[PDB]
Amino acid sequence: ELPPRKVCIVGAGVSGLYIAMILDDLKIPNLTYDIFESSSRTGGRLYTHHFTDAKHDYYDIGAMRYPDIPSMKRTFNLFKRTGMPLIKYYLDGENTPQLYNNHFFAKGVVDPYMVSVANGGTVPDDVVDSVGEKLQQAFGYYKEKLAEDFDKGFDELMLVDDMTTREYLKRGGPKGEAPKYDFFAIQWMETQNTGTNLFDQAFSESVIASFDFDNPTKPEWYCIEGGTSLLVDAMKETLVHKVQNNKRVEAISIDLDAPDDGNMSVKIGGKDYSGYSTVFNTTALGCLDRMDLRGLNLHPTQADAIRCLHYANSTKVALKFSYPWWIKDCGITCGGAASTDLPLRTCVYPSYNLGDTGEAVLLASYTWSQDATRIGSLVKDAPPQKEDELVELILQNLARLHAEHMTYEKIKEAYTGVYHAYCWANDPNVGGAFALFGPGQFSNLYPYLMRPAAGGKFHIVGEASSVHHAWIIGSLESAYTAVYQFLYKYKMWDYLRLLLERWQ
Amino acid sequence: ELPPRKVCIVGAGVSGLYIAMILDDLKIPNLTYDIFESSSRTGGRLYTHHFTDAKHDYYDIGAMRYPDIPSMKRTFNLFKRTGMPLIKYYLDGENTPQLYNNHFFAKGVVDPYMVSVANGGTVPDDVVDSVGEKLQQAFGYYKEKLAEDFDKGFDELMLVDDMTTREYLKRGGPKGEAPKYDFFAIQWMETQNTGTNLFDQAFSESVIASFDFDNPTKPEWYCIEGGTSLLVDAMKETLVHKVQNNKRVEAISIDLDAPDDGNMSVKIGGKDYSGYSTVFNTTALGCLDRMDLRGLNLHPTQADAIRCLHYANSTKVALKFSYPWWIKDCGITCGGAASTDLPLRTCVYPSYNLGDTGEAVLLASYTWSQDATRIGSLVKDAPPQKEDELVELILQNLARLHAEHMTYEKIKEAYTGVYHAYCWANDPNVGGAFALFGPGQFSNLYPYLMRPAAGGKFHIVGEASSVHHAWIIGSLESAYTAVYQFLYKYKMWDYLRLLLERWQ
Ligand SMILES: Cc1cc2nc3c(=O)[nH]c(=O)nc-3n(C[C@H](O)[C@H](O)[C@H](O)COP(=O)(O)OP(=O)(O)OC[C@H]3O[C@@H](n4cnc5c(N)ncnc54)[C@H](O)[C@@H]3O)c2cc1C
Ligand SMILES: Cc1cc2nc3c(=O)[nH]c(=O)nc-3n(C[C@H](O)[C@H](O)[C@H](O)COP(=O)(O)OP(=O)(O)OC[C@H]3O[C@@H](n4cnc5c(N)ncnc54)[C@H](O)[C@@H]3O)c2cc1C
Repeated sequence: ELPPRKVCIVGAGVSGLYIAMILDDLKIPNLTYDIFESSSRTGGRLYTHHFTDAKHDYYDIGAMRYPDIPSMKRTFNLFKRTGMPLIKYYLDGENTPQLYNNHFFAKGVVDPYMVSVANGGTVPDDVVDSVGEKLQQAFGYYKEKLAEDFDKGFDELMLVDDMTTREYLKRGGPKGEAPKYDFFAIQWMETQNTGTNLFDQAFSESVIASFDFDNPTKPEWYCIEGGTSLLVDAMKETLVHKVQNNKRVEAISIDLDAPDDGNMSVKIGGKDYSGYSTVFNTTALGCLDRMDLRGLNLHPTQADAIRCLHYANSTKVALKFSYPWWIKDCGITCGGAASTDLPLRTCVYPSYNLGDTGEAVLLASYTWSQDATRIGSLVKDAPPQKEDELVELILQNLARLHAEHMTYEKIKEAYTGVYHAYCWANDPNVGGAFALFGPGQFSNLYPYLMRPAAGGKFHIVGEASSVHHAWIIGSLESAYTAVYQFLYKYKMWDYLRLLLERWQ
Repeated sequence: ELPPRKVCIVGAGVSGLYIAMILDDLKIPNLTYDIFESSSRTGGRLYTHHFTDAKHDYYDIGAMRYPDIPSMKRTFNLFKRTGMPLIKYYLDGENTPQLYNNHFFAKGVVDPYMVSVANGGTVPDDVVDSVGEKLQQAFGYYKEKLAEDFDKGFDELMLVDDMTTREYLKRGGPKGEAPKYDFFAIQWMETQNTGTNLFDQAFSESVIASFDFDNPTKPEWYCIEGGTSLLVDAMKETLVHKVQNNKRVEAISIDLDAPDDGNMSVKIGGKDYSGYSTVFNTTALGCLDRMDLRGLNLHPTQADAIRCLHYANSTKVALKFSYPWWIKDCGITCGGAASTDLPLRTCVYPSYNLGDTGEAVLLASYTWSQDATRIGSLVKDAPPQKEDELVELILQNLARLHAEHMTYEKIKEAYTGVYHAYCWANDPNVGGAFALFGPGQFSNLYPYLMRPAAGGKFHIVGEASSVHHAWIIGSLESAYTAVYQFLYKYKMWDYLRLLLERWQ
């Protein structure tokens, strides 16, 4: 009795696969879909790089770690539904070094990095050792509201969304009744908390990032043993209609003079694909902006949101060593991460090879923003044919960062000559790592990004289309909400009730 | 009687070549220098790409245009000293289209782009047509102070340097007595004035940019016939000591226990080069941050400036056509530029091929910031080889932007299949296009960047080391100031007096 209908899913990241997974589970009679993926690869920002097929010879280029907090239960539900082999992830480990101003951190010492005014620096003495307390004071009220109810705490956070993190810290909040900090105190707080320049983005983003990385529930963290791409594999195998790779959508349109439900079309390589009742676009917004969307007649501020919503860059560099020297020689036995102001910024010790004593991968450099753009400028699609500036830079920084136990020569001799790096802003299928909004964008541009378009038949889906940026959870919520709206638009009340019964 | 001395110049851009030109002209007895260039190319961000040896078959990847205003007289003096063939450059031309929200601009039309509140958009009615007036009111006081005396106007501008452009517009200046604007008005001003997200950088940078591109003196603009690289060529030939290419410095140091003047050294590819009495680093700050600078004992805030001073990205795309269809079919006969919210953002019509009737180059895309990062994600150093997504995107955008007189088919027909593109953040020898400081950086971090180091023997030189970012003038001022300090440091009063006499 339900008429035949076809929907189009643009992009086969976790968002589009989740839409397909929900539709497949609902089994709506005479409903079909097409998934078009621009890349020859499926998975998007779920991307494990395997150095061999040996058990632990990999690293995750995209998503890799997941906190067990209530706001991410849909992600863990997806893990359980697919049989993902989860293991513990150590956000903090043992003996992980911290190196700033060429000094190592030491507990119970005043200004161990020698950056305070008292030791010839410009960081105020009352700030240099108290970045944790002072940011917890700036973020904590909003963080606990988000712990009660995320949507409600987000709505209250939006009342100060016009401010950057720096502007909030400089002026003492929205009416000056919080502590006010000078430039260098804010500069030190950013250096100790996030990537270079990121306090010049939205205050609300810094709050939510601290909520996810420093949650008040003090959560357990998890990784997928074997790499996150195992999740992509599992979602691929269940698909009723398989992904069509090497199909880049360059135009999306609706024919408003046609009476049928299936009056939407996409253009791929100059050829029309029509007959769609709804199009789900799941790409990053930069890819969407490059399409010809005139046939959708989008609201001008919705088009503005696609162009202007800010993305942060990110770069990862992973090196293979003949043995885990950080474990055996430095005593770094349970993961964690080493932070520094040296160019590599963050060195992540894998949680998934703690028992291995042979070949081991180190995530030697993990950067955001300008740090990632600078490292990324050394990352090529065809690495040079000993002469690699990036390798040499990483080995030198690793030696300085682990100087308490290692030499440059010992680290260099342990290096096998095999490495991989990836800069997400250089990926043509994303154009960045993830949404990280500027001041006022969440409260002003974001609502127009989600506004109904094409008479409720076009949906902009993905991590940037949610309140949970740079996490899998944002992709899943966005995709679920868009399926809701699709079922609502066509008054499929039986299956809408089933969607809420099964997937809410 | 002057003892033998040797100085090191790191980098052979216009900064490094200007230091050598000044030293060559002073002819200081027994003074020599080394200039090391990491690239196999000399010139840095002076970089003309030649599509053949044909006369006008080129475009400038880096610097290309020069306003004849008093604060850039040193640049124009370098042009005359080197006999550069200057021709007029047309910043504004005739019949250049402007395309926003799929509508073309027309003077005297109220809200031609249909973005105002009255027409379904969110841009306030009183802002939509008066962006130039309202930005002139926000920038104008400081622009005229900069026109009287640049350094005095700069010093006064620094008293509001804590604010971003957006923040100045939102709060009505530093005490709320200027007009206050809501998010969408500021958003439209940014869209009409500069690159995506740049109003979230320093207010002082938006003032200085307006001062240079929209100077109160209404100046003549110039370009170098044959491309800017002719300047690099002329500076190279006069060199007493030739540039040593493929010499990447990775460490700079001074041995303070040594009594000699020549107690500084640099490391290149693991090898030591010593004997230097002064080291001029002229690299972009990202390249400086990658070096091992411990042997210099830099002030911690100076190191912070090196790492955190913000750079903007920039991407250029140039296409060759079999005839200048923008001249012949669209009436765009006098250079100028076309602006749009489409991904190409800005289409620059060359001023050096206005009389040609055959093959002609178009600078089809010129972008900054996130616009440039997005276009740059399609720019590969090994071009794809008809499958080129970037080419097709440019052709489609060019057709929509020139739809009043051209079709996609005719533009594609005229395209020869020869194009070149460049994204400066992907260049390992820069890591960006140019300094574009964030809020508070000019007044807080920049003074420590210029602070005396290694007892007055180490200098950080280049466009980022000046009050004139993204211009050749900043590079020359910075190099001149560094030569001054070198002569002062060694008490060479005769030659310091000669520097003032010849080079001020
Ligand atoms: C460096 C990094 C680390 C991360 N770490 C974590 C982590 O630890 N934990 C976590 O939970 N999350 C993490 N994330 C976030 C997570 O990876 C993403 O939020 C999620 O994978 C986004 O999926 P998506 O489907 O929304 O978008 P995408 O993964 O980008 O999928 C969109 C797809 O559309 C395709 N496409 C693009 N253009 C077109 C076109 N024109 N036509 C057709 N298809 C097109 C793309 O190729 C892509 O496959 C990380 C992200 C990054 C960048
Ligand atoms: C897209 C763009 C457009 C521009 N347009 C204009 C314009 O119209 N007008 C204008 O006046 N200005 C313009 N500029 C600015 C102008 O190009 C620059 O200000 C100037 O060229 C910079 O000169 P520099 O010597 O300070 O730096 P650079 O040109 O960067 O010189 C530094 C040199 O150091 C080298 N180097 C780097 N690392 C090392 C190392 N470790 N060891 C040794 N050498 C190293 C680099 O290869 C480079 O040659 C533009 C800039 C850009 C990016």
